Amino acid sequence: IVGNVFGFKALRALRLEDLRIPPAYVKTFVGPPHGIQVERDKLNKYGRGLLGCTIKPKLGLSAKNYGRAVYESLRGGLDFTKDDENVNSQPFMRWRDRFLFVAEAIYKAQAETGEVKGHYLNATAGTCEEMMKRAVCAKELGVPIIMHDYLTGGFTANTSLAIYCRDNGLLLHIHRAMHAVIDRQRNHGIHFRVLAKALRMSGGDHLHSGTVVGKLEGEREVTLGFVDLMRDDYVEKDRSRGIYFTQDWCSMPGVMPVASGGIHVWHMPALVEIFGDDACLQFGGGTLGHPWGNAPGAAANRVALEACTQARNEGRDLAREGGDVIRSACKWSPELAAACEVWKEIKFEFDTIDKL
Amino acid sequence: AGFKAGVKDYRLTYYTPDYVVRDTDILAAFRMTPQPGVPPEECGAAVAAESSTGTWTTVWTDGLTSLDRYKGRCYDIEPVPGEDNQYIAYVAYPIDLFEEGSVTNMFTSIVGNVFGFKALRALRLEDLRIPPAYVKTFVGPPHGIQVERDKLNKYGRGLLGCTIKPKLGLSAKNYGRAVYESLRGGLDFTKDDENVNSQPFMRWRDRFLFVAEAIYKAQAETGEVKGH
Amino acid sequence: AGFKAGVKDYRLTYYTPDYVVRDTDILAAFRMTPQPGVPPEECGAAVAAESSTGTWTTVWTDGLTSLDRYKGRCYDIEPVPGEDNQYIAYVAYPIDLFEEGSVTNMFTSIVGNVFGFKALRALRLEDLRIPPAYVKTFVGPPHGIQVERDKLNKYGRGLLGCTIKPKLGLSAKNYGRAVYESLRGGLDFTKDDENVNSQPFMRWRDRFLFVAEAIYKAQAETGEVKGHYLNATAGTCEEMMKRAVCAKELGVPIIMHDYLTGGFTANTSLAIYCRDNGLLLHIHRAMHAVIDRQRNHGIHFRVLAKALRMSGGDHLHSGTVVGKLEGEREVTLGFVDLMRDDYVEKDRSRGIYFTQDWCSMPGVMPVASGGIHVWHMPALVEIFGDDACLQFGGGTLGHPWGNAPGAAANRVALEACTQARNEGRDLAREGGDVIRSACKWSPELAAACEVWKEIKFEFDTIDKL
Amino acid sequence: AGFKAGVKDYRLTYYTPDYVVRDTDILAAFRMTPQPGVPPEECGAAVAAESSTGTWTTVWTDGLTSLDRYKGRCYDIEPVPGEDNQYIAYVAYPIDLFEEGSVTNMFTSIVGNVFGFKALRALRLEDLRIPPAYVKTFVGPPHGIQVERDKLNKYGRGLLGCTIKPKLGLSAKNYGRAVYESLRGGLDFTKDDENVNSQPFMRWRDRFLFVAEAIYKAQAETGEVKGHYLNATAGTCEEMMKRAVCAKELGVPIIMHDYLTGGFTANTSLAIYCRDNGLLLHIHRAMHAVIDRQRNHGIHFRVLAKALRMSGGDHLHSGTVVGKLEGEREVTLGFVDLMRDDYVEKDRSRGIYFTQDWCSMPGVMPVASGGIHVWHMPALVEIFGDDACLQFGGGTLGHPWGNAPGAAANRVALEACTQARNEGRDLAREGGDVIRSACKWSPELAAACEVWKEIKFEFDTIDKL
Amino acid sequence: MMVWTPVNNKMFETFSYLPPLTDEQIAAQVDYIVANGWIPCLEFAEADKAYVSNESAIRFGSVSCLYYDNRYWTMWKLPMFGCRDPMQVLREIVACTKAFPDAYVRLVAFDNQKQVQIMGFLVQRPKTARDFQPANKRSV
Amino acid sequence: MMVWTPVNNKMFETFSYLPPLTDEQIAAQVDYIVANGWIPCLEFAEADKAYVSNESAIRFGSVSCLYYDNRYWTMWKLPMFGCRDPMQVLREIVACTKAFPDAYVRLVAFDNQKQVQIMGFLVQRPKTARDFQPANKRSV
Ligand SMILES: O=C(O)[C@@](O)(COP(=O)(O)O)[C@H](O)[C@H](O)COP(=O)(O)O
Ligand SMILES: O=C(O)[C@@](O)(COP(=O)(O)O)[C@H](O)[C@H](O)COP(=O)(O)O
Ligand SMILES: O=C(O)[C@@](O)(COP(=O)(O)O)[C@H](O)[C@H](O)COP(=O)(O)O
Ligand SMILES: [Mg+2]
Ligand SMILES: [Mg+2]
Ligand SMILES: [Mg+2]
Ligand SMILES: [Mg+2]
Repeated sequence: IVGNVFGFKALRALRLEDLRIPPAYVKTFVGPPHGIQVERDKLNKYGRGLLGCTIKPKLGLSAKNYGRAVYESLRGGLDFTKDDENVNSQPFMRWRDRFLFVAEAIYKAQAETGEVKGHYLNATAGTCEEMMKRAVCAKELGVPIIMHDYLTGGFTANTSLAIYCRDNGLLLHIHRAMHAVIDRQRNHGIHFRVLAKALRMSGGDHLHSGTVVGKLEGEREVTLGFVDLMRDDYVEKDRSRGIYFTQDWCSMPGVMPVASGGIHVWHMPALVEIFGDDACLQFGGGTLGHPWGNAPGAAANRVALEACTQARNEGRDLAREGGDVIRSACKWSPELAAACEVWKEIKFEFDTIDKL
Repeated sequence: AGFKAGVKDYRLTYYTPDYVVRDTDILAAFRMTPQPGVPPEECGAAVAAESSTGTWTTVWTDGLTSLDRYKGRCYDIEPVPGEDNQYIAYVAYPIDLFEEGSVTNMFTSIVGNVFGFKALRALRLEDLRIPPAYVKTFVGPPHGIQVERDKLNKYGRGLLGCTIKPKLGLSAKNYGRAVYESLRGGLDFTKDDENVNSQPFMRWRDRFLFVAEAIYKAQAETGEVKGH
Repeated sequence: AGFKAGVKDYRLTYYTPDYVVRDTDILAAFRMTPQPGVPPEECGAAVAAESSTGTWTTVWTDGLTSLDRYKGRCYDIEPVPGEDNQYIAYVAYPIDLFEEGSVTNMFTSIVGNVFGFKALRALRLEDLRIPPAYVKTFVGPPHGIQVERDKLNKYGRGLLGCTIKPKLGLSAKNYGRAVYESLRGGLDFTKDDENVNSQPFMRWRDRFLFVAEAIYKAQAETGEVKGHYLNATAGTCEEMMKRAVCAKELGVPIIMHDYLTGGFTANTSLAIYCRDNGLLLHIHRAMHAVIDRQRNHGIHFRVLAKALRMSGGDHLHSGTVVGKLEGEREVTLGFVDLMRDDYVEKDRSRGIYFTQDWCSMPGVMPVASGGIHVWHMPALVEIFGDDACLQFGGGTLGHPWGNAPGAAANRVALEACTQARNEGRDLAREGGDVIRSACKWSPELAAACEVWKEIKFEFDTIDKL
Repeated sequence: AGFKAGVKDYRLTYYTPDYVVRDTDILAAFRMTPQPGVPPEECGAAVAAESSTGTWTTVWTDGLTSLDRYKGRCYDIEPVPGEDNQYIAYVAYPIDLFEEGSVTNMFTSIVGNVFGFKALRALRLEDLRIPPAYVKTFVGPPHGIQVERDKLNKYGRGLLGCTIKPKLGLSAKNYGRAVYESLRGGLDFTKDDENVNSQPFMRWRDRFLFVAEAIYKAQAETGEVKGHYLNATAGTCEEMMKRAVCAKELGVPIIMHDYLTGGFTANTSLAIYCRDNGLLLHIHRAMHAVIDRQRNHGIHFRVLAKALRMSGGDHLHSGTVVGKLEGEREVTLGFVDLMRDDYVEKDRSRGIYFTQDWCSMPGVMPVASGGIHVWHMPALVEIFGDDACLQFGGGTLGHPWGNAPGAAANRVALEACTQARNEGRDLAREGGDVIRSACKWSPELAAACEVWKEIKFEFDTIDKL
Repeated sequence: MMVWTPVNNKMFETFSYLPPLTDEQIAAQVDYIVANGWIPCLEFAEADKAYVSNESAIRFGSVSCLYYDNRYWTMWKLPMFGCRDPMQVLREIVACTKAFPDAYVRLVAFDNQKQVQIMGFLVQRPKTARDFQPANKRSV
Repeated sequence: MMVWTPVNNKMFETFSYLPPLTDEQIAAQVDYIVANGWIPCLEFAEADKAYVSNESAIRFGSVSCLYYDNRYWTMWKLPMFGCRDPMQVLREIVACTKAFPDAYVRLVAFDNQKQVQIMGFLVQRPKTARDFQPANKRSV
């Protein structure tokens, strides 16, 4: 479908907007290792969005300090932390050292809180053999979850890893590194909804969906459309959301959307409103940037999320009463108050490139 | 120099116009189109930060390590002639940032996230300087031009190939039939079309076998080494 | 320029005094003693030729390739002050000459044949400049100083080790008995002696199991992480691996390898295995002094140390300066830096002929071992700092009260000196006082001080600068 | 006797001049240079202690075992004629001390630490008596001289080889080209240069393939069995094996290993692989002269040769006596016997300190290589006899007419000399005449004799008896 | 700066980071279950079976990934299929806590279309529990 | 001959074989941190989390090498980046020990060039600890 046609001299630009994957083809795919339902059930987590966090700085931390940051974030109330997409294995931190220290951190946080914890260990590597070695180590440490950059690693490697995860009970978090090289421009490339469909077929329990409100581009209506395509069994043709075709997934598990990138406590109401409970909300700088360290940073995000969840369950409209809910929770939680004070004026409002 | 929470400009840490690039640094040249009211210096610094060590707000963990050692650096910004709002931003990445022998990792850092930033309208990676010290960590091409010519015993002219058509729809026997007839005429190579893998109309192992027969028949006929 | 058969001077092709070295070249510094009537230039050129591309007579096959691109180059010759017939010849080898990741190959070119040449009387490799571009082709040490400290949860002081004695003759049970008693007194590590492998009096697997029991008992008793360097050194790679596999399956922290007697090929293999399975690898330098003792001939230890760093090892023996085995102070401080640091500047007064850039390859922990006891503690802490392992074999198992008090004595002495340095006391000068203050305070230390008070190792240094 | 802490003289336990050596003991002959004011007895005792069971202070653990049973014993000390401060110290090691089948372990004990002792100025291991009871624990060489000749179907003359040149820089195709042209002229073997492994200019698998093509073409053309020592020397055991595996799968006769730069552990693994798969194994002694060149310090090559025989090799380089690399005649004849024969008598005039009984372990084929040409042929046949391989790298690839005539010249010279010896001619005195008679008859030989006529390698010998 | 305490600060998943739910707030969550047509259910566990643990993994090979003991609690009666009365749920909380006054008790609800628990929160902990902090003592 | 006791003689890494540190001796160690420009930091742990242990390994295959639980302790606030005042460190010790009087507390320092903890020692043990000996009762 996208092999040669984009390079033709006879056309100036070409963009693949949508694919209709028929049930007869969908059935030939193993698909995601577990999917939203199974994931919640294995983690024993229900009734709210999941909270994650990318360790920072992106690169440069040692394995021990990596685990240190992981422990302090997890114990504060985050469900997950993660390797940054470009954290693989490097001179400053080798992968196996990281895996071990992170395992220590996962198990310490879990015993401390009484809640199941995990950290997306990056299996992304130069070769399939390296990727698999990393997956094998995670399996042998008994940890819940690993990650893969499916576009920079590639679909062939990704499908392999997804099948391995299925066969050994590992959750697989997908990072979409490189997507915006392909999907940013309206006139040329492949729209993310297609890259998202591809991933669902290839295999992933989580896939990054954008935030709409954070540092990276994502138009609201278009995002709501492909989130449905990632999560639901059946999505009707709907041109106002960029859905060109009715899509029948014929019982293939849904992929958990991950909202990540320049979000903080004030964005929590908008985030819960866009995604609902079936999503993962990730705060890298929004946790490691807290004035009191990772644990209070995590507690602030956990409190914000739960406050908004409670409010929505009580019939409050998060689109309008969002600010009030956060402020009420501020006056009550000092961790949250500190977070709200630091990021109060911070917004990401620019003109949208990828329009309908 | 303590920990100070909050957002600050990327340029404060990531724009270093006086930096003297190292011989082991990976260098990138980005064609950069920033949003209105975003200075080129801040846009280049954002690209440098979010493809190396930095995020959108200050993190305390920076102090545990040495940002000076690991940070990507926007070290030069070039205006594009004929363009009001286009720049070439040069970024330097220390060799420590990369996994040895992994194109995947290099791509993940350099082109991973930065293309989707709200603060830019468009971004294009134009070139990379891969330093010898990084090149040496790769196995690289299985054989390359010299070895290939030596193994095929072919010198003094371009090689000739040919893609079997129609792209899809042909049976393995007919694929082998077309391969034989093309090779025996003087072509050194034929090839599967890029989308010919294994499909209901032709399974791969069937094709490989019939093609093998075609290769060996053409080779015996012409007395020249043949491949597909 | 055609093919002309016959013999001609090496210097015509291989002596290039105007050559500007490249940042990717491997550089060698040879201490060269030519035969009478052999010019230094021709001798250096011969060493360059026969360790790179050339042989004794012109060959036609040169024309098929580009000698310019591949030839080793003697680019500088330095007279040695105080010597009538000794020169430092500098040779530059293009990076293309070497197999990526292979210390074996590097040694095979640079030190393979040239030392046996009739045209020279003696030859010594003093130093090597391993360029970053070549360093990056090596997996290197499994963990290195930082990671090791992090995994063991040990900071702020030198590590303490101990070689079980007698070298040979102990049964596996008694080995474990000696190990338990030494670890429980305050030592972080004990070790197999370099020649303890598998023998009629003690088979390796029996030892590994009893030692594991000893490690875990001492650890439970003290609440400090403990280890014992189990020797994987064996007759074949298969045996070596079997032993590493068993350690892995016992969950113990650390193994050891004699990298020169086992060899670079075996050692790299073991380092890679240790990387993939999270074992610390302690490197014993058994045999080094056969190679590195004499000033006129051989390979200096700093090169053997560089070679090990590339091949892989978390620990490497460095010498003691003050113990039973030779090691001159300034030379030792020089190669300790080369073992540990990321970047070491040219420094001829410490034997460092070239600036060495390690391009982030992990540092190797120096191990000071051989004939040391409690009175050496101040000097040892002063020479090495905290990033070292200090080993007392006889200095532990020779204590009048047994291994546990022996260990406590060494641990007290180490911690006393460390505390004293941290407070601003000069260990070079106040060393005896620090030990004496600790003596009046710790009876275990007192007993050690009394027994070894008069014991010194002061002999004329053979390997001089 | 109870446990008494503290330092005492080594000689009290480890100098035993009345000891009667056992037929299972490993014996060692050390050339010993003690520091001023260290008695020879105490110095020889230190060597014996620190290479067996003892350390620098008394340890209590001795009492748990039997020092009498395990201790190494200095049992004789011999003055060196012409030397004020040099001794031969004889040490006896009980067989219990050694791991069966492991040269690595033997080397670790005997040469591990003692060479670095402050109490001595220099030390050299001259010889080892390997008892039959220990010899039998080693798999040994994969085939040996008898079996090799039988598999190659070659009898009644020395074997002829040739190292491809330039050392480095040739492509895989040109490598095979050079190999084909050399083999087809009458050489039995060609070889990778010792430092030819796998490199940017030529990857190993490409070379193996082209060389195989060259071996099979030359064999088909001449009707004689042909081989090329493909180098399996590598950075890791895994890489070494992959190279061995490829050769096996190509059906070629012979591979090679650099046993000192690769290491004994790797070498033994490869030798066992070659045994199990029927590959001949050529051993290159790269690095040996770093260890064995100097009279006062190191390990003499005869020990390195014994070690190789135990570890495993079908070929081992022995020196040429007459070529570019050092090798004194009488000493060479001595270790050649030690490599080849079943039983060698004590003979001090040839450097043989001990009667050596090899108990039927196969003999290793000596390889004379390095700066030799057609005029050396008589002297070479005279020194080595038929059971040797003679190698001409430069002497083949340096011929004015190319590799084939170069090989034909060497083959003619060898066969002329072999014929002459068989006829009763004295090669020591009639050597030049035999070559000249063959010159006037063979134009390929004549061209070779013309080019190298005046070329000799005559320098003062460093390693003397 | 305030420090999040690691000592006796165990949590209980959804809503445990908020101030303890009032009867009015519990009632509002129950209304949310009914309004959406979800199936209310009660589950309970003794103290020792309350928190996730690893004891069964002693019987495993390398297959402990996402296995934990104590995820399953004991069902109180049956899920209240077709329940359209919030008071009915509240009375079941009273009955369940009366029968097991020393147990952890949680209210859950199921969606049968997705076939998954769609909400849940703790409604009782034993009064002897000493492994948790009040909201204002969670940081020091 | 005196015998090193195996009973209730647990140690605590660096400096635990010396007599307990006086306030003057702690102060000199803090001066050493400052003089060298290292980053001071406090860590703490309750009694059950103080010593290295193995419990997690139940979940492992054959990968327990150099894995121990309880190496990580809980961070007190944040590492004192840019701190050049010894009094500031000493006040944080008082603050930390006041908030957690029943915890083990150790002072550590980080070097950011090497990226490793460069020093560390125990500053407080709970007064209920029975698993340690005074210096003069370590041998009998
Ligand atoms: O590298 C980063 O910037 C992040 O770790 C976020 O960090 P912060 O939480 O500190 O912003 C994520 O990978 C991006 O969200 C990826 O973008 P997307 O989800 O759009 O694919
Ligand atoms: O066998 C020995 O003598 C030792 O165990 C030390 O024992 P003691 O502690 O009882 O002296 C060491 O292996 C040597 O230090 C090696 O020398 P080096 O470190 O110089 O390589
Ligand atoms: O590299 C070389 O110099 C050789 O190939 C000889 O080349 P030429 O035939 O062209 O001289 C051999 O490796 C040496 O003989 C090794 O020395 P030794 O056998 O003494 O170990
Ligand atoms: Mg990221
Ligand atoms: Mg095509
Ligand atoms: Mg030893
Ligand atoms: Mg050679």
